[PDB]
Amino acid sequence: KVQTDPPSVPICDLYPNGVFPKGQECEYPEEKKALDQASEEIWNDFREAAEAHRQVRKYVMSWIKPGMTMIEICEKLEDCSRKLIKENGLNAGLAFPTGCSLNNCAAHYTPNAGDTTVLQYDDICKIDFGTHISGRIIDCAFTVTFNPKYDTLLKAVKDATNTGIKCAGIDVRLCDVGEAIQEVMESYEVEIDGKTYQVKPIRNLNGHSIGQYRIHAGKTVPIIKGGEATRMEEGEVYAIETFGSTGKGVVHDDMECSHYMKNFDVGHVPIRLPRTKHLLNVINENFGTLAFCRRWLDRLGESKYLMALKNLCDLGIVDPYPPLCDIKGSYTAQFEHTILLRPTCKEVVSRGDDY
Ligand SMILES: Cc1cccc(-c2c[nH]nn2)c1
Ligand SMILES: [Co+2]
Ligand SMILES: [Co+2]
Repeated sequence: KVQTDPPSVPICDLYPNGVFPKGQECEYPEEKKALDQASEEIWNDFREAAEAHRQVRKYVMSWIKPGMTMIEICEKLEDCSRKLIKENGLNAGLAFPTGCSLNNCAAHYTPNAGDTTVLQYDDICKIDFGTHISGRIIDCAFTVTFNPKYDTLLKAVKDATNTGIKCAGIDVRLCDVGEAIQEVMESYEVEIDGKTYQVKPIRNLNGHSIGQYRIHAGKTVPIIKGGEATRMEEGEVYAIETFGSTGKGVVHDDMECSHYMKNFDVGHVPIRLPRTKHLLNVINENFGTLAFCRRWLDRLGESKYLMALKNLCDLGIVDPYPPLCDIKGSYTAQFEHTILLRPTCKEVVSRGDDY
């Protein structure tokens, strides 16, 4: 059919043949084609997830306004996301919680139950959310502002991210991507409220390889010089994301934790403790190795689960991912796209008309 104003028509119902739009195809900076065609169903899954992502974010940009609580923004975004991705257990759904980190906080912040935070006119909000089909995760994010005073900061980071995307490729050394991203990032200077800053990358934050049902596969893409010389390989999927800040350029754990994720390497652990055993079963059935938040547990009817959750974390079965913020008073911005290192080319599968 044809998608409605407020999204409601699943992406699979808009492409009856099962073939989904490709993202932007670029050349790296027959045989290799047969190989590409061999994993076509995989690429296709990534695309379906991206189309869901592109329509969801365009919807968000249409109504996100200061005055709304952070919980309303996330629940409205997630509702639409579940609809378009046509959530089906672990076969299709949300890959991780809706990040909406504010101001000096760069990532991993999503409201828990009872959070009364309200989006403000001067807020710099990072919307980071993902969708997946068969575990093929699409990690893509953008920054939201209402005050044009951040325009230059946003452009700086957007330009740095697209620079990282362009420098990415097969045999490209990872430290060369980080060196490039920083050089562009620091080529920007901004003025916010009578003070000037040279945008700086958040050195302890970075891009990452993506694996099936594993948001952070194992390889990291730095956004500053001095990284590993490890190379990007053929067929890998990468999340290219950069963060710009007017602070120290370093983030630290802060505020209450809302993000949690099962340790991908841990195996079966028999638990006799009633509540802890139940919570783990719920995580395995609903999220598997995909990240989740406390709101997604409340949603499923769970209550009195914090202690059980803490046990799982203490056991090393679940890992907490608290908000990562720069110093108080600073501003941070982010832009992220997922790219596929296909044999015949480089596809920025999450690319949209928006960014
Ligand atoms: C490990 C972990 C937990 C929660 C969210 C992310 C994330 C979001 N965008 N990129 N990475 C990663
Ligand atoms: Co992300
Ligand atoms: Co990411």
